[PDB]
Amino acid sequence: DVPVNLYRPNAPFIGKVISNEPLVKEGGIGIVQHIKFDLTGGNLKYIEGQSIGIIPPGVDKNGKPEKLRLYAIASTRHGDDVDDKTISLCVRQLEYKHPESGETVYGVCSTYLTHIEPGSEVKITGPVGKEMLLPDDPEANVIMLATGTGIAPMRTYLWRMFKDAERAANPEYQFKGFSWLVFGVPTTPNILYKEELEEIQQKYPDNFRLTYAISREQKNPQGGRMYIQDRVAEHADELWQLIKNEKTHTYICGLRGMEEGIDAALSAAAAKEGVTWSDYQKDLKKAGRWHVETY
Ligand SMILES: Cc1cc2nc3c(=O)[nH]c(=O)nc-3n(C[C@H](O)[C@H](O)[C@H](O)COP(=O)(O)OP(=O)(O)OC[C@H]3O[C@@H](n4cnc5c(N)ncnc54)[C@H](O)[C@@H]3O)c2cc1C
Repeated sequence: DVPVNLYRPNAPFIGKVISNEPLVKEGGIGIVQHIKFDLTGGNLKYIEGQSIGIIPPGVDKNGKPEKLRLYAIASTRHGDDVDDKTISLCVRQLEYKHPESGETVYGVCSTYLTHIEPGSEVKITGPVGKEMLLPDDPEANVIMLATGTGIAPMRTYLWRMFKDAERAANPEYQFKGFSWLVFGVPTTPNILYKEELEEIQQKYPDNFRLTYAISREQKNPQGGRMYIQDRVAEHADELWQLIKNEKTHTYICGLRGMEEGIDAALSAAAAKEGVTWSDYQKDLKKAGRWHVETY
């Protein structure tokens, strides 16, 4: 029974910030924060792959109240402390330029979130989303293709699969399939949750594969900067082979633009066996096994 819209924007849950910690290490590009919120005093429950809304304070340029922005939940259903009391987000401060009006422009909700102080009250809505749900089958294979904050739902899956405290809390979900995260960020300091992702791979080398595309540190075979599409091309046959399994699910998450390259790579692999990827993919989407969340 998937929880949905336990809180709506006309009457959101007022949560309290517990912590706000930086995920981008020194020498990284930009600001991405792990923000944990207290859910006690309300009934907001959620599952892995879902999102919540945050309503920032203030009015827009037209004097109208700011509307919610959606953020993929970055914590498992139990929260980071496995106490069912919290929810966490993985929020990048949006910044861009020109041509324009002024200089650097800062996104309203993301700046609010990335600078929020512990103790602050936050308007939270949701949860929402049924497109990024993890299968209950402990034998499923799970391919995770993420860039930047697209890591968020992947963390919910991986923590539930691989954290000691999660395994203890979830007797009915003892993961024994194969998971493969291909994660594209510009620098090593930008590898969000690097230490924990690497701890998982070290502990579960037969159940979790971790592949990085680090654009400022790595070049693809054509001499271009390395992106997630390049790693998918590099492993296209293996990925296609995994995708052919009736129990394999694929998840794609992050800023828009990565899908075309991923499709081209898998299209070339499937074509070798006389399969039209775009058609096979349509069928996968219909079966709930091809999960995309780009923004
Ligand atoms: C399902 C879903 C899940 C999401 N999950 C996350 C997440 O986990 N983490 C996260 O950080 N974000 C996530 N987002 C994006 C998030 O919802 C916000 O859109 C983002 O944080 C920016 O909102 P803001 O209020 O800071 O910017 P706003 O003040 O709302 O400004 C956004 C506007 O800025 C302009 N703009 C944006 N980018 C550029 C650009 N590069 N160049 C020129 N103009 C630009 C556009 O006009 C855009 O409408 C998710 C979005 C969706 C839909």
